[PDB]
Amino acid sequence: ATLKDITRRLKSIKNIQKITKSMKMVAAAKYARAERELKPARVYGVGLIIGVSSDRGLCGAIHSSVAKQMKIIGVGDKIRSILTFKEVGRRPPTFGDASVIALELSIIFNRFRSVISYKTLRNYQEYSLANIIYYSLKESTTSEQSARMTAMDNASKNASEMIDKLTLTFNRTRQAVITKELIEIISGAAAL
Amino acid sequence: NVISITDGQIFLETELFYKGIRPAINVGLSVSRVGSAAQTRAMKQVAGTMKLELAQYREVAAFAQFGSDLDAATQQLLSRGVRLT
Amino acid sequence: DPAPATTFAHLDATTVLSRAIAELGIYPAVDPLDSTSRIMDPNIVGSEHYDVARGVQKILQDYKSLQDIIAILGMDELSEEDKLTVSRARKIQRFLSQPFQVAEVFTGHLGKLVPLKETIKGFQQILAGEYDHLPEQAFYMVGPIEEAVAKADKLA
Amino acid sequence: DPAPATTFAHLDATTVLSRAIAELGIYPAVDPLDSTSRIMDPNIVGSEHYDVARGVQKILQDYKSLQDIIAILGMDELSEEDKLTVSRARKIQRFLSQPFQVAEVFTGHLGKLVPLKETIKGFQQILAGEYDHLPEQAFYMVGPIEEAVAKADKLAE
Amino acid sequence: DPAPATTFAHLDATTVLSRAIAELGIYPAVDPLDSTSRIMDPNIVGSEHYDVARGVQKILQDYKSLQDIIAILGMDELSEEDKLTVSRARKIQRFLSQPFQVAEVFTGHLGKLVPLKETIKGFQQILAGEYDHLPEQAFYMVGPIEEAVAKADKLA
Repeated sequence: ATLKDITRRLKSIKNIQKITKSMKMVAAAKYARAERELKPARVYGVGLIIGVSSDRGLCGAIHSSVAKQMKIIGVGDKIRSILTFKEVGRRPPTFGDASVIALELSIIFNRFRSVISYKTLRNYQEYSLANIIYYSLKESTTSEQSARMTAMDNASKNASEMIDKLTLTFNRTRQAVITKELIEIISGAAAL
Repeated sequence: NVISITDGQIFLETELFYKGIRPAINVGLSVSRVGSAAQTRAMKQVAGTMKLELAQYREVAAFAQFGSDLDAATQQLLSRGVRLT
Repeated sequence: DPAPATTFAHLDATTVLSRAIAELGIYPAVDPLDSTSRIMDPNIVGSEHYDVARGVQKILQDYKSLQDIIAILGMDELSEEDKLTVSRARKIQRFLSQPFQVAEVFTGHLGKLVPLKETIKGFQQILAGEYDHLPEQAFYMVGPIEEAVAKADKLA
Repeated sequence: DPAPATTFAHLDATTVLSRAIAELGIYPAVDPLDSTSRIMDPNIVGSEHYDVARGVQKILQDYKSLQDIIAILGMDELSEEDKLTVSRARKIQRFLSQPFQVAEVFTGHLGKLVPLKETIKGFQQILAGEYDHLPEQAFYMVGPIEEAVAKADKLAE
Repeated sequence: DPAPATTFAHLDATTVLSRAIAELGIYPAVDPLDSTSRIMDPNIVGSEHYDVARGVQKILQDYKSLQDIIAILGMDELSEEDKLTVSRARKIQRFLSQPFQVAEVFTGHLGKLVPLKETIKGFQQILAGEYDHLPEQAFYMVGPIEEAVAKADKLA
């Protein structure tokens, strides 16, 4: 309720708004490449717990949504810490990445519906195993980068509304300080 | 009062000062209404380019410490911008 | 304002109504954290009443302190323990609403009067986690806890 | 306030104390970004004192400008260099604290007097990365930089 | 603030000159969505004047929505409906520019004073699609729509 406060709060939230908007678009571009890359990887996909998420947060309930269906391999930095591979989600998952994962050896992952929706011989077995690792992996970042895009959209809009509301409060306080300061001067002058 | 009376203002800021921007001139807010009419041709040339490149920098300056996967075009704005600064 | 501020010292109990709470449809619009009473003492009200009251206020204050993060980032960024206090707190908030006989035209619900024992029991049970399965909206505009449970079943 | 505001121009050096800083246990509660001196010039104190002073203030201003953002978006979203200045700034904020002889009744610590050269060197060193491996708390409420290395060992268990 | 607030009670319109628009080279640099009129009402101006202006507004507002989906997916992933409004909107933006007589010295172009019925007609037809075959920069710094035809021929 001080002009001093309000100005600080306003400074941070204007930058948050700017960040979350850039992050929104970074994810929008990554979801773009990921949804198109999902086509030759879904029909391809048609033919111990594995937890598939990633390293990065701020994507709503991606990481916690699999960690709940979890309770043992955890692919993604975030899955090990909330409950085993680092540096995922950031760069799009190659079939090569899926092989690096299977070499170290139910599968739980997020399956992409839309931008807004998601739900949680011995030479032949190795290729069909890596075919699942890859499939879960391609499905996952589509769901993560969609979610992060959406969540960062919401945070940006929420910051924007809070900015509007704090600016209003700022000006109301600003006007009252002038008026109160003046009324003090007048009352003193008048009392003489 | 003095802001409306004058032809322009050089705005200094504490925060620019401690960040190392000395002199601490807010180049986005500062204005001279005379502008170009008071610049030599040689300054006018390069200053015009600097102004634009700094304005375009300011738009993006918060993606600086939160920018891993920015397009090369905007890494260029960031870079030209910190350098001109 | 000088007028209300000076009045506080003259009262044994204060019921502070909030526009913010009213605009959420909580009636009566009592601020649970700004209303106090000189007899809220375990030696006067007994320790069960005292303890449940203090527990409600704690969860509500806990929820209030999480609300900065909720506003920007939303529910999803909270830990599982904080999601729980949020959902219990929101249930408590609604359970504090009540249909008044005098306000039947505005609520569209029949008025309720709740015996003190049923008031203590209801909130004691919510706090203890006995109704984490029921949805929020079931606790809105009811008398005793039984009505919120019946309301829960009706919501199929 | 008219009174303090009118006093500033009568001074050659100012030390500004802050309740927000005292509140944290940082004593003396001096604002490193609102205290100034007429002699804070490289031609007077030398370019080494000056460059360190200005470097300390830069890392504190940068941290100050990060604080509220990471307080919401999280520490993880920072680059491995943005969070380097976060760890360093927090050490520097702690190394500016100091137990006063005259304040023993309040700190429970023996008072320290720190020579200029040692002050400069201490901060030079944290700025240069020399103690990225020590914990934040080791820098809290000590005199010279050796007392912080001492303290770090004492903390280990 | 009392001063602007007291002034606004007397205002029938605003003309908002914008630096963003100026830097895009659209003279005059009037913000076409930010400027308003109280008499922009079918009961005061044409029922045809009103719907052309509302139609211009909606398309310029709709062009703004699509501007996030451009620097992400490129101006090709758009539907045929969505490509059409971009092409028409940009021609409208440029058609809102005007060479002024008062700036014949500094520029070199000849000044234009467009009649009201011709302004209404021009825009009505870019919306209709009666100029979709024409290039985008045919509509820039012209007066009436008749010079959009003359300028599109001189570029062949």
